[PDB]
Amino acid sequence: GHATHYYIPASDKTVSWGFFSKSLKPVVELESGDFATIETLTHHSNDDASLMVKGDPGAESVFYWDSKRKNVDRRGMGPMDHKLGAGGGMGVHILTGPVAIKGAEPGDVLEVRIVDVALRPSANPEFKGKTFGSNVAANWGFHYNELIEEPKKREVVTIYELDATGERNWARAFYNYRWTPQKDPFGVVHPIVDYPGVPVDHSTISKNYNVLKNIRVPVRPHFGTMGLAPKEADLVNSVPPSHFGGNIDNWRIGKGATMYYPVSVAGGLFSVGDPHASQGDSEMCGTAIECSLTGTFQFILHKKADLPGTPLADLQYPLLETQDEWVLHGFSYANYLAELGPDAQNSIFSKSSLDLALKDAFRKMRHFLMQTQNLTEDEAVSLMSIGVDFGITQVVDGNWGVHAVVKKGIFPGR
Amino acid sequence: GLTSGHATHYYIPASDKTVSWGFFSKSLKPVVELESGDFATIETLTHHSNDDASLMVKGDPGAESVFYWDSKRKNVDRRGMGPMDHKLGAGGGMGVHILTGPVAIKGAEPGDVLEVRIVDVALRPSANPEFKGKTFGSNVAANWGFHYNELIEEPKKREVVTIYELDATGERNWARAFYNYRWTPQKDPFGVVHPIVDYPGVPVDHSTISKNYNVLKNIRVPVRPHFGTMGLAPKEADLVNSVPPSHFGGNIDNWRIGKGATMYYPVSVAGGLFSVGDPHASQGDSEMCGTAIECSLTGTFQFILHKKADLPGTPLADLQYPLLETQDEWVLHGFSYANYLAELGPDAQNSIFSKSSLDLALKDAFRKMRHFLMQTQNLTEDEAVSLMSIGVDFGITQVVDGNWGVHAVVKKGIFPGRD
Ligand SMILES: [Cl-]
Ligand SMILES: [Mg+2]
Ligand SMILES: [Mg+2]
Ligand SMILES: [Mg+2]
Ligand SMILES: [Mg+2]
Repeated sequence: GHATHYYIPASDKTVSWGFFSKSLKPVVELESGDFATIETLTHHSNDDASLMVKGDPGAESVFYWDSKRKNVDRRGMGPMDHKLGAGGGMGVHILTGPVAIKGAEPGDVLEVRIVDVALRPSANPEFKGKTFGSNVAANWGFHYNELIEEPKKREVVTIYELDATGERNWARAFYNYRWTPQKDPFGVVHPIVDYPGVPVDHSTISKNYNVLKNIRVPVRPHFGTMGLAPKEADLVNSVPPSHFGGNIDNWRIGKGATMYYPVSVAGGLFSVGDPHASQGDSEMCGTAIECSLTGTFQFILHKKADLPGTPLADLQYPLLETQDEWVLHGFSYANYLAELGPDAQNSIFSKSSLDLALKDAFRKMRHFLMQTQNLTEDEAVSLMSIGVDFGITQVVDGNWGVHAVVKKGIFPGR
Repeated sequence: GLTSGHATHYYIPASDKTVSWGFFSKSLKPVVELESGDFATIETLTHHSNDDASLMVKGDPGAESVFYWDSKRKNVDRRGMGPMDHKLGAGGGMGVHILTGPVAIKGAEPGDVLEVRIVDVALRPSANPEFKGKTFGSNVAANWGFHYNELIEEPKKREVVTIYELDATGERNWARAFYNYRWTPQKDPFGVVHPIVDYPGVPVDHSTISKNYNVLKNIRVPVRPHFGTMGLAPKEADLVNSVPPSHFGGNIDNWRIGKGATMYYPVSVAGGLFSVGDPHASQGDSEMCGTAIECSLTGTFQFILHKKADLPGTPLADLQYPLLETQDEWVLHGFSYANYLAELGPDAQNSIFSKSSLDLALKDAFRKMRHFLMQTQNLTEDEAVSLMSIGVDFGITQVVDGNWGVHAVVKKGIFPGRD
């Protein structure tokens, strides 16, 4: 007959901007086995509204901001009266959701199969068949303290053109510009990119169109931010990833990937956003090609009682599976909210470390190998030195990330 | 000319006459001097061969020459850059790798770049007649490994030797664990007891250890043969510990530095003074436990000299670090300190082991990729910064050699190339 398949469009009614929250009312509640097509929006759409907002009803509904109203006021987990704007930009990602999963209990694991991904086409009739994205070299980027050309303190927006049909499998830089102070419709001036979704006045910037000429950047569409609401606080900054998932910024989290997240609160409360058209391992400059995407997902609940003796045994972190690999996500702190105590959401940005992240990845790969692949500690330690590759996920989200990749094909299986 | 004739191709066998153990040195006399365009086939030996002498030394004349140690003498006494009278043994184990060389390159001057084409690699076959067609390697989970302070099973402080079996013919393209054992204190022929693996090449007495066979059962580990340590003697000091990689190359431990790879190193001493060793059968990105599958290899190489004056407008422009080229990629090597000898001063060879940082290694990789993009691919700083965020992948090379390593990988095919 009929499988259950929800459609969640991106609008001011279906997203939260810059935070996860266990207390948010779900947009929908589905059952294990059900599907959802979920539209997501890049929070960088107002870097060029003509290309990424205007004419797009969903984007317009989220980004609307004039002197007389702002459709989505809170952006981040901070005070409503924050001087930069409600939420303080303490968290910047537009998160479609939450999605509740019937019967999901703390200690369960949720499987999310990413079965398809499509670029959100531009509504601009001049660019039919194209989608645009934005890469911002930002004040929170790992490069920022290292620039050598004057002015050494600068932020730079680079707009990329993508083929929304997927016929062309590479991105083309369209133009770049240095960020100049932008006064928002409520009168707050932003001399750096300190608050998300501010409409840029294109009469106040100077565009350079000849950029990255004839360089063909491979497309790797993925969702930067995807996960389940954590228990430790009612409002959680969307920027740092953790045990619950979130803003992992692993380019591999896209079509054909299956993610597994530990459930920390009843109903699970899944959200997805921060769509990217492509990204490198490190996300050096602070962002990817930030670009709107629609995904189709299947949700499968795994009960705690059924985890032992499977790859999900005692799973406490975000685990990625493809047809041929497992990819494990280490962070500077495995659960930064718990491990850094009450002040975690402030202190994490002062405590970032790749060395800690690799230690964490070591622990997780040891666990995976010991608890799911029948290896002793000594076996796991040897194998991971010779047959696991560890890479840098991102160094720009406060809780930094290292991933560990192992091929399925080497193992005899259970 | 158009007349046929012989090219110059040296053969350097591994022996006590052709290796130095645990150090680079600009003062070492070259074993061979060759010219740009010339070849050498160079045998290398793993410094872990005495983890099982029956498999990796006995009956192998070259290995026997290097590893010989009786109550009265060692054929290769210095192992490391340290004092000849160090308590552990000559050299102090301050550096552990058996390095075949040095090879001098005629006309190489400080400021030049040496290209080294790795054109072929062969496993060094075991001489053990019971294992014809096989080569053995050793992976040691060691005291200097990133895991060592993190172990959860008792005894929590332990080192573990895992011996692997390889097909020397290359027909089978994967490695099989043979056995493992915990390191127990080993008394060397001079009577010095080594409770941890603190000095290289100690003959393990197999009556003092307990072997576990059939470990990692039915796991097929891919083979990725490479040279862990390869590079040029640096100018900054006279004896230099082989463990930390740097500007001159050395102990990079990038699994990609094998057959079909071309390396480029900045020359800092006249003659270049190239050596190669620390052969590996396979390794993962991080070299987590302290070592790879440490396994003897023979390579064939071509040496091509690039004069300082000819570097501009090429990928080698102002090259100051080890650069790897394959058919489809460039791979740049960042380290906690780009030139740790120059940057850390007189105590460098000690302090590097306390100053290790992946954060710093990534900052260095950032600088190096910025330089490559700006100086070789005609990109502005803003263009480079954007591109490396979206189209360069940064990985962890190793975290066990003091000067820790991050590599940046970019695909050649994305670029329009120089017009
Ligand atoms: Cl002829
Ligand atoms: Mg992100
Ligand atoms: Mg993003
Ligand atoms: Mg090495
Ligand atoms: Mg080695």
